[PDB]
Amino acid sequence: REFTIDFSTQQSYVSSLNSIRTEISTPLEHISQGTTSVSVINHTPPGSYFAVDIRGLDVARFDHLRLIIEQNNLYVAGFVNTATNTFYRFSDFTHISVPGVTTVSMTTDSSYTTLQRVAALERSGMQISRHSLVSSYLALMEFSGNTMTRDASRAVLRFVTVTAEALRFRQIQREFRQALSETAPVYTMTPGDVDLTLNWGRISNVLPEYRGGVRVGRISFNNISAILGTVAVILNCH
Ligand SMILES: O=C(O)c1ccc(-c2ccc(Cl)cc2)o1
Ligand SMILES: O=C(O)c1ccc(-c2ccc(Cl)cc2)o1
Ligand SMILES: [Cl-]
Ligand SMILES: [Cl-]
Ligand SMILES: [Cl-]
Ligand SMILES: [Cl-]
Ligand SMILES: [Cl-]
Repeated sequence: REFTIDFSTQQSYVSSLNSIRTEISTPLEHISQGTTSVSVINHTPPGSYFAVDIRGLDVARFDHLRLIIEQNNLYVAGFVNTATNTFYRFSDFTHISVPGVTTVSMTTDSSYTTLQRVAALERSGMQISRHSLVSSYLALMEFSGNTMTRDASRAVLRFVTVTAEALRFRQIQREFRQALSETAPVYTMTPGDVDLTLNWGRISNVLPEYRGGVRVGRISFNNISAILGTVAVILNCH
């Protein structure tokens, strides 16, 4: 199953993320206002994945990058060069099998720990713009081989943040989407954004029990609107 994340405009980015969320998850009854909710990922068999086609980096070019995402946990299993028809797969996702593509089993694992080392780039303070997403796209299209390089690791860190982490966290969707406007400002990932991503599992475990503020580690939600403003999609663990 294939979805597009369209970076053409702020509105195309948000609506394409919402379209994915509606297809893979179901809103929580107690955390909904209007058309906006926290949603729980629908259960799928182990190894289920979907594809994300990256589009609209230039407001029709730069259109050969595809991400493979494990559906139950939204981790990025690797990336596909659709021009060469090659799937570069992280070493901890050998259970994800994409037919019809040449699969390269990389020596590098998907963890942020590993990727930040190879990238020599910490996520706290990492900057993302339309320009650096284009640069990241070109790095991934040029990448070949079995071991991730510095430029490809930086590319993955940027793209994972604006796809998988934005799908999870409305806060990250909202702070990055500004970068797609014609003014083209730069998104800076904050320590708070990083804290969110590090707490996704427990947040996913706490929110289904929430009724009518709540706190998980360093993340504090004072009311429903703060929850909705921050979290979009949670794991199915309860
Ligand atoms: O894939 C993950 O990261 C994952 C799956 C389940 C959890 C988790 C972590 C902490 C709590 Cl308290 C509850 C669930 O995390
Ligand atoms: O892309 C965004 O910025 C976005 C889409 C929906 C929301 C939102 C914010 C707060 C509440 Cl209470 C409910 C929904 O924000
Ligand atoms: Cl929603
Ligand atoms: Cl191209
Ligand atoms: Cl690890
Ligand atoms: Cl960091
Ligand atoms: Cl604007």
